Amino acid sequence: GREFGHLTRMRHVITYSLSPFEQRAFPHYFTKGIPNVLRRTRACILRVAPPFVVFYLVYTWGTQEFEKSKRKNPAAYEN
Amino acid sequence: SKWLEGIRKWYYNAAGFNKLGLMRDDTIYEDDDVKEAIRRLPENLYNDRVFRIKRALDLTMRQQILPKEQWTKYEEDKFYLEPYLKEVIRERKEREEWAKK
Amino acid sequence: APTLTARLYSLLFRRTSTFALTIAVGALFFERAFDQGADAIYEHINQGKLWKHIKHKYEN
Amino acid sequence: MTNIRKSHPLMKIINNAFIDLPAPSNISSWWNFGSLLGICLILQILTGLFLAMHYTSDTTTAFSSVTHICRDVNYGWVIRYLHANGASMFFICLFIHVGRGLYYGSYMFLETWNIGVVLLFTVMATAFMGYVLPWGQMSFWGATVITNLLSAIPYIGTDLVEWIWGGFSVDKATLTRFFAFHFILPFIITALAAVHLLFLHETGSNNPTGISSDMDKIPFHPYYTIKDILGALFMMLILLILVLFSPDLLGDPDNYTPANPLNTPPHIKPEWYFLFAYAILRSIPNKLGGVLALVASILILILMPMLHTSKQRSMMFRPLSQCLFWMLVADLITLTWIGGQPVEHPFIIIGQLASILYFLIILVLMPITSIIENNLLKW
Amino acid sequence: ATYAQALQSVPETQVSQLDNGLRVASEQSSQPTCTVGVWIDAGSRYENEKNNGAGYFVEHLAFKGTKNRPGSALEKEVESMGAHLNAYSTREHTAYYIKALSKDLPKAVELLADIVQNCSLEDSQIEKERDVILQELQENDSSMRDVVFDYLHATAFQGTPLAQSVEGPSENVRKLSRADLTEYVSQHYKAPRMVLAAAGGVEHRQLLDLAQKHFSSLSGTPCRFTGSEIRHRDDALPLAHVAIAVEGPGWANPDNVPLQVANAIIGHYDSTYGGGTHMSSTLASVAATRKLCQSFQTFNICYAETGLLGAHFVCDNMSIDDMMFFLQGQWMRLCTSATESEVVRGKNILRNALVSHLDGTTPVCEDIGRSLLTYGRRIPLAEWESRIAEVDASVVREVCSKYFYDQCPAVAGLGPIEQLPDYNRIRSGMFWLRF
Amino acid sequence: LSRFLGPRYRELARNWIPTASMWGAVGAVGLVWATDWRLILDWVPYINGKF
Ligand code: HEM
Ligand code: HEM
Repeated sequence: GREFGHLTRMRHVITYSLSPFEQRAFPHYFTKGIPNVLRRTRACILRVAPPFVVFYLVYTWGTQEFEKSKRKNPAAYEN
Repeated sequence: SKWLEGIRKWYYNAAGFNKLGLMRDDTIYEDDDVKEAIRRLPENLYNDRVFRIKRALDLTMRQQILPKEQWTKYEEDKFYLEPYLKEVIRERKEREEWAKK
Repeated sequence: APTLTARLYSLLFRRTSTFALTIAVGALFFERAFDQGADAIYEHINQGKLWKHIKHKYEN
Repeated sequence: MTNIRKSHPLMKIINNAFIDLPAPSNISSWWNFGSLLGICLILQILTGLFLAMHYTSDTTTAFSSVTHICRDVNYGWVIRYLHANGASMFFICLFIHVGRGLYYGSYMFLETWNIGVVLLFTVMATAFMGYVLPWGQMSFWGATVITNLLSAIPYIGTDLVEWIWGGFSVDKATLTRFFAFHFILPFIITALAAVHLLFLHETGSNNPTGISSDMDKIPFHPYYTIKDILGALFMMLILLILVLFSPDLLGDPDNYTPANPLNTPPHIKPEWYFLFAYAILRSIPNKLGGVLALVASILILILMPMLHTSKQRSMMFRPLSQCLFWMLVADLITLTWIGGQPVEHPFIIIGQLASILYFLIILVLMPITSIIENNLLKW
Repeated sequence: ATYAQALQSVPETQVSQLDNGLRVASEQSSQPTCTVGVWIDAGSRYENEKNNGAGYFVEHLAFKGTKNRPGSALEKEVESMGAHLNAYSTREHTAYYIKALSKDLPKAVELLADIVQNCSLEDSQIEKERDVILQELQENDSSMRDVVFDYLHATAFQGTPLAQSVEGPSENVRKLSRADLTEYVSQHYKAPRMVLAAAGGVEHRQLLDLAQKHFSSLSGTPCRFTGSEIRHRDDALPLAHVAIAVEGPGWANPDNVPLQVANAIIGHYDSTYGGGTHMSSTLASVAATRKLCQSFQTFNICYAETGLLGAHFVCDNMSIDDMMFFLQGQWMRLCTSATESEVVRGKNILRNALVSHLDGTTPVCEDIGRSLLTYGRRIPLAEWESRIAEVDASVVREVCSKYFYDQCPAVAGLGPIEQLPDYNRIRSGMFWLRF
Repeated sequence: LSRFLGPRYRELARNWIPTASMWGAVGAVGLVWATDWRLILDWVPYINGKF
């Protein structure tokens, strides 16, 4: 079936690599990760957050409305 | 139409495949028609597509992006696969219409 | 003149869908007949030794 | 000479499945959960087995046997709460896996997706019966309500319910049935998972880009074996946090009272991983309509591959589809929260709107938005 | 003119009968050349195990010399005229015909008479032809299609004369003596069982008077089809030949018309066909796409009261199974779900085959002789077209169900046929559980 | 599914409708027999003797 011998036809692509023992496992981990993490967060925040913000607003409103509904209504005891 | 052109450009920028150096036809889902169209592509176009896809996969592996000036420009994006796919789909439609009779 | 078996194949066994229907209808009638016959055999062998054969004396 | 790993039959299967399997190099951490699921399954068996060595499925001894496990058996509390919280972790990973499949268009693997839907149903049934097993107040009354749902089926509902119950209501017969079925089902789940991996390996795995990755494939072993080990370690960290610091966080206190058929608990709700479906069930006033909506809530995954109208597979390049997906996720969270909450003034209307929005997003909004994106991309 | 008008304008075949029973038939077409031949209702199926090679032996030494033109003289005469003399003998018919200029019609007819009646069987010539026929058998072995069809006939009609090959066993060839050949000729080469046919520049009155001149001095078992198989396993052969058939109808059965249409729907394929994957026949398209078959073809070999209806294909070692599957599936489709468009295409194919096969004086003569031997009459192309037009999808489905659906077939395999499905599996393939 | 909205498929259906109907009857008879419906078996002349 699908085996490394025959998956696709590729030509004129050169890949240079390094031994794991010749390179650092965490090269520029913070100084490059933090800007990259910020970039990814900026890209994805406008797509992910708004639905959860709406959910939180709905949750707070529903909890407040339920708590108000459980509260006593003075107008029922005017007489 | 100018507003349509503007919103199309905005969506092209929003769809971040250009940020990976890809072209529009690289992102197409490889169904039977797309597979046939790829198999009909001339060798240079096929090799360019394969390298672009491999580079995009390498970029996504490291969660990185291509430099700002290397992103595929919307106005210079070439729909290389579109004619071949159109022909393949036309042929499939003809075969299905014959089968209908 | 076609034999009975020839008639059966041509009318019921030639097409599998009709073949299945014959089996299904046959199974319905076979179950009732076989159970009725088998019960009769068992009750005849054990005549007077079953509750259904002695209930009348004690019932009502 | 030859290589045993490549020639021996069992070694051939194992090598082609987990060692030399060509795997995409760009698959993110969202691809770990699959393996995580397997781990959970294995755990849910091992732990489960060591609970069956002391549990007795009798109404006069089930609760006492559970207390014996959590009171007398050496490290019995560890095993019991590992089981209880591992079920929740299993469903967390299941939900995340289904979300990954929806987001990255993994449902285009039709046979794999369908076997996954079957696995989801089987796991839900197993968890339901396992939760019925302790025979607390929550177990008994949740079983009563969920099984009574089947009575809404027309013309066979009562007979089917009384056949499953083994009597006129949930009683000792039902408890023993559920113990046997809960014991046996996970092995059927393992067989279905083997078939699932068989179907998946027929075409390989997908990737975040949604583009075929045959040009960039790596051996599964050196990279993804260690990646999945790290993922399993993180999952084990979360599970052990839940089992050693908040063992009763995801449970309900009312399940620590012996089952009382003559006294309902103050609130009757199922486990959290069912709440969303429960919420949908409560949106429809009609019983049969509610049951049908509950079934469709999971059967919609079957329709998901056919609803795919976009030219691109993954949502990685479809921002509007991403917004719809996150709206759907927030909607599912809303349904879970409401299923937790009682049936009162705001919760009823919010649940009805949430169920309507769930079905609308999955059925109507997503295909239309994909078509709009296709028109925006000029194809 | 339209197709119907062209059909109605085809010259009719004139048939007369001599006083001794010989049937003289002609189709004039106003051409410089003409074919004239004699078709005898004699063949292998009229022979028993004692003289199973008599007909082929007689055909072999028919032209070697006569009582009036000893030795090679006959040949020279024919060659002097530029005429071509040919002969054949199937399991049911024998034929000796001459292609010659119409001006040479008389002499040719005379020669034919001399070939048919006054045949001289010299003992030395008989021995020479015996050696030739033995070598011919050793060469016939090399021809795989002929071997597989002979195996099909042997297994399908086992215990009956039709199982016997035309050439006969080598032992029978060695045993055959002049007395046996003379007795066979005297019994079988009789006027009521022969037809003198001619087409081309011939005139019916001229041919009839020539026949009365030369042919006047002339003398005045329903086979059982058996579902079986013969497998000649020989892995040394490069390709595997398979021939699978079912009991067909006779010559006179009308069902021959729709069945041919059915075969036209299945079609034929060969590795050298340029149609490729776009072939209308689904089986042909599959064979071209999957490289399942070097060449396959459906056949309808009719006899007096029976026939073989089926297919023959040549496949690789690892493909036989698949091919058989698809082949059987095709049959089942025709038995259960045959549509109108494919039936129309098959009818057009059959019309084209009928009109195309009758192009040339020799094909027309062969058609006339074979039709008179089998049908007793020459069926005009107009009648063939009417019968074809009567065919529709329902007729095709009904006839295929009658002859194909749930029927025991006869199978002949040859070569690397290890993958050829077991007869139980093939028989199970001869019906559909879904239907 | 306009691929199947053709005259041939209409003919294809008509060829298989009798077969599908026959298999449906097998399912109907099988279900009644297996479950002992007795809503339908009461009508059956000889089977109604039971119950
Ligand atoms: C996918 C697999 C499984 C799932 C999702 C699952 C789920 C559950 C759940 C949620 C409970 C409720 C525990 C509680 O609330 O205290 C439970 C109880 C139980 N399960 Fe399972 N289980 C699985 C596999 C197994 C297996 C394989 C066995 C036995 C071989 C088993 C035996 C038990 C027993 C004896 C109990 C009652 C003991 C107790 O409640 O502490 N489980 N299961
Ligand atoms: C006990 C339950 C399950 C087990 C043990 C399981 C196991 C796995 C494993 C090990 C993988 C490979 C790792 C990966 O690709 O992430 C996988 C992939 C996959 N699973 Fe599951 N799975 C389960 C449930 C499901 C469910 C509920 C669905 C869908 C509703 C599903 C659909 C898929 C799909 C589509 C893939 C391929 C993902 C891709 O290639 O992008 N599975 N599964």
